[PDB]
Amino acid sequence: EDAMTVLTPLTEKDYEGLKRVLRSLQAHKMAWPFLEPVDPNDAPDYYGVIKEPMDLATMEERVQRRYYEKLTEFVADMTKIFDNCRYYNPSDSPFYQCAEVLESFFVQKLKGFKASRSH
Ligand SMILES: CC(=O)Nc1ccc(CN2CCOCC2)cc1
Repeated sequence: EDAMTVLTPLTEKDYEGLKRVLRSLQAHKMAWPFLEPVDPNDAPDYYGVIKEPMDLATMEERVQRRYYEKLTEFVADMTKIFDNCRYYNPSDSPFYQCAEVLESFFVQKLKGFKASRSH
């Protein structure tokens, strides 16, 4: 990551952009498994294996409360969603496929956000 991403504080204008990025992911057709925390009734062994769970509703709460100080911290939480999914599920599962698709989409939107900060 470049120096702006790591070290430039998130301004109010930056936060409006983060809200838009998040809403785009929440509206994606392949985002359904990630919208809310993993349901322990459906996955009884999940919280024993995955030590730092993450989901898009937890990220929305954090954005609203201005939890993030630097872009790198927002990117780290998002990346945790996808990394947790690829570690827990096998490579041939529909969950794994959704992570592949949605991470690619996130990278496209994140590049757009970074461009709009510098110009
Ligand atoms: C985002 C995420 O990883 N979700 C998730 C949801 C349920 C399970 C539990 N299993 C999966 C396949 O077998 C039936 C139930 C595992 C992972």
